[PDB]
Amino acid sequence: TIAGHEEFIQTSSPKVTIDCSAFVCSNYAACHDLLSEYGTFCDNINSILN
Amino acid sequence: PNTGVYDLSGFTVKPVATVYRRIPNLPDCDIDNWLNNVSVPSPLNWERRI
Ligand SMILES: *[C@@H]1O[C@H](CO)[C@@H](O[C@@H]2O[C@H](CO)[C@@H](O)[C@H](O)[C@H]2NC(C)=O)[C@H](O)[C@H]1NC(C)=O
Repeated sequence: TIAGHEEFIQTSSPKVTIDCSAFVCSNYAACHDLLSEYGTFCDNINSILN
Repeated sequence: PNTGVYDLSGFTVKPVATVYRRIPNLPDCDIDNWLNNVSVPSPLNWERRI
Protein backbone atom coordinates (compact mmCIF):
# COMPACT_ATOMS: atom_id res chain seq x y z
CA THR A 1 0.00 0.00 0.00
CA ILE A 2 0.99 3.67 0.21
CA ALA A 3 1.64 5.46 3.50
CA GLY A 4 1.68 9.19 4.20
CA HIS A 5 3.24 11.07 7.08
CA GLU A 6 3.89 14.76 7.68
CA GLU A 7 6.69 16.77 9.29
CA PHE A 8 7.16 20.41 10.26
CA ILE A 9 10.31 22.46 9.72
CA GLN A 10 10.59 25.91 11.29
CA THR A 11 12.04 28.57 9.01
CA SER A 12 11.27 31.77 10.93
CA SER A 13 10.68 33.42 14.28
CA PRO A 14 8.83 36.53 15.51
CA LYS A 15 10.68 39.80 14.86
CA VAL A 16 11.05 41.66 18.16
CA THR A 17 11.97 45.34 18.40
CA ILE A 18 12.85 47.09 21.66
CA ASP A 19 12.79 50.81 22.37
CA CYS A 20 15.69 50.84 24.83
CA SER A 21 15.14 54.25 26.41
CA ALA A 22 11.43 53.57 26.91
CA PHE A 23 12.26 50.27 28.60
CA VAL A 24 14.90 51.72 30.91
CA CYS A 25 13.91 55.31 31.70
CA SER A 26 10.30 55.54 30.66
CA ASN A 27 8.95 59.09 30.78
CA TYR A 28 11.17 60.69 33.41
CA ALA A 29 13.64 63.33 32.28
CA ALA A 30 16.10 62.86 35.15
CA CYS A 31 16.47 59.20 34.17
CA HIS A 32 17.09 60.24 30.55
CA ASP A 33 19.81 62.68 31.66
CA LEU A 34 21.41 59.90 33.69
CA LEU A 35 21.16 57.38 30.84
CA SER A 36 22.75 59.80 28.38
CA GLU A 37 26.23 59.04 29.82
CA TYR A 38 26.14 55.33 29.24
CA GLY A 39 25.97 56.57 25.67
CA THR A 40 26.59 53.81 23.19
CA PHE A 41 24.65 51.20 25.17
CA CYS A 42 21.20 51.45 23.67
CA ASP A 43 22.61 51.83 20.16
CA ASN A 44 24.47 48.54 20.42
CA ILE A 45 21.24 46.85 21.54
CA ASN A 46 19.31 48.38 18.63
CA SER A 47 21.95 47.43 16.07
CA ILE A 48 22.12 43.81 17.29
CA LEU A 49 18.35 43.47 17.02
CA ASN A 50 18.35 44.99 13.54
CA PRO B 1 22.26 60.19 5.87
CA ASN B 2 21.58 57.01 3.95
CA THR B 3 18.40 55.50 2.54
CA GLY B 4 16.77 53.63 5.38
CA VAL B 5 13.98 53.16 7.87
CA TYR B 6 14.71 54.89 11.17
CA ASP B 7 12.85 54.45 14.45
CA LEU B 8 12.29 57.88 15.94
CA SER B 9 11.05 58.21 19.51
CA GLY B 10 8.18 60.55 20.30
CA PHE B 11 7.06 61.69 23.75
CA THR B 12 4.00 62.66 25.79
CA VAL B 13 3.90 64.17 29.29
CA LYS B 14 1.08 64.55 31.81
CA PRO B 15 1.54 66.64 34.98
CA VAL B 16 -2.11 67.50 35.58
CA ALA B 17 -5.29 66.01 37.11
CA THR B 18 -3.98 63.98 40.02
CA VAL B 19 -6.52 62.23 42.24
CA TYR B 20 -5.03 61.21 45.64
CA ARG B 21 -7.46 58.97 47.42
CA ARG B 22 -6.26 58.56 50.96
CA ILE B 23 -8.57 56.45 53.24
CA PRO B 24 -8.03 58.84 56.18
CA ASN B 25 -7.95 57.84 59.81
CA LEU B 26 -10.52 59.39 62.09
CA PRO B 27 -13.41 61.69 61.39
CA ASP B 28 -12.53 65.37 61.40
CA CYS B 29 -12.91 67.07 64.76
CA ASP B 30 -15.27 69.69 63.28
CA ILE B 31 -14.12 72.60 65.39
CA ASP B 32 -16.13 75.02 63.27
CA ASN B 33 -19.31 73.10 64.00
CA TRP B 34 -18.71 74.13 67.59
CA LEU B 35 -17.39 77.62 67.02
CA ASN B 36 -20.51 78.44 65.04
CA ASN B 37 -22.76 77.31 67.85
CA VAL B 38 -25.78 79.40 68.69
CA SER B 39 -25.73 79.63 72.48
CA VAL B 40 -22.60 81.70 73.16
CA PRO B 41 -21.52 81.82 76.80
CA SER B 42 -20.63 85.08 78.57
CA PRO B 43 -17.24 85.72 80.23
CA LEU B 44 -18.34 84.37 83.61
CA ASN B 45 -19.15 80.82 82.48
CA TRP B 46 -17.12 80.28 79.32
CA GLU B 47 -17.10 76.80 77.88
CA ARG B 48 -14.29 74.52 76.81
CA ARG B 49 -14.17 71.39 74.70
CA ILE B 50 -11.23 69.07 74.25
C1 LIG C 1 -23.92 73.93 71.13
O1 LIG C 1 -23.47 73.53 72.40
C2 LIG C 1 -24.48 72.91 73.21
C3 LIG C 1 -23.83 72.57 74.53
O2 LIG C 1 -24.07 73.59 75.49
C4 LIG C 1 -25.09 71.69 72.51
O3 LIG C 1 -26.26 71.39 73.27
C5 LIG C 1 -26.67 70.01 73.36
O4 LIG C 1 -27.88 69.81 72.60
C6 LIG C 1 -28.43 68.49 72.63
C7 LIG C 1 -29.63 68.48 71.71
O5 LIG C 1 -30.14 67.17 71.53
C8 LIG C 1 -28.77 68.12 74.07
O6 LIG C 1 -29.30 66.80 74.11
C9 LIG C 1 -27.52 68.23 74.92
O7 LIG C 1 -27.83 67.94 76.28
C10 LIG C 1 -26.90 69.63 74.83
N1 LIG C 1 -25.66 69.68 75.58
C11 LIG C 1 -25.55 70.31 76.76
C12 LIG C 1 -24.19 70.26 77.40
O8 LIG C 1 -26.49 70.89 77.29
C13 LIG C 1 -25.48 72.01 71.07
O9 LIG C 1 -25.83 70.83 70.36
C14 LIG C 1 -24.34 72.70 70.34
N2 LIG C 1 -24.73 73.03 68.98
C15 LIG C 1 -24.41 72.25 67.94
C16 LIG C 1 -24.88 72.72 66.59
O10 LIG C 1 -23.78 71.20 68.08
